[PDB]
Amino acid sequence: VKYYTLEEIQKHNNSKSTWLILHYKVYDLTKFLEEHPGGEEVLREQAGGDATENFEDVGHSTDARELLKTFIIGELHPDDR
Ligand code: HEM
Ligand SMILES: [Cu+2]
Repeated sequence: VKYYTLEEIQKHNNSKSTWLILHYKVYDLTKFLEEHPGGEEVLREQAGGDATENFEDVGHSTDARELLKTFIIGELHPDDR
């Protein structure tokens, strides 16, 4: 496992680097921003933070969750969970 602090994840909130936390897992979605069927805006608003509630609320297919696995870079540090 690779752990990332909330302090570190929060720096990745822009077009050069966008990270997202979903259910304690950290994803680098920089290359996915323009490819997202739900638009760049919803991802840009949540960039550098936890979006678990937002992701589950709209509903996402198993296909969306399998695609999500390809962007995983680590997990949120246990002290920030
Ligand atoms: C901030 C987090 C996210 C929000 C709020 C969000 C929101 C949405 C919305 C509104 C749609 C439109 C379909 C609908 O009306 O239900 C959608 C579709 C989709 N999203 Fe996201 N999404 C998020 C993150 C992601 C991520 C991280 C991925 C994958 C890497 C992803 C992949 C998709 C795909 C593939 C679809 C097409 C419909 C489906 O397969 O379920 N989304 N998203
Ligand atoms: Cu989960």
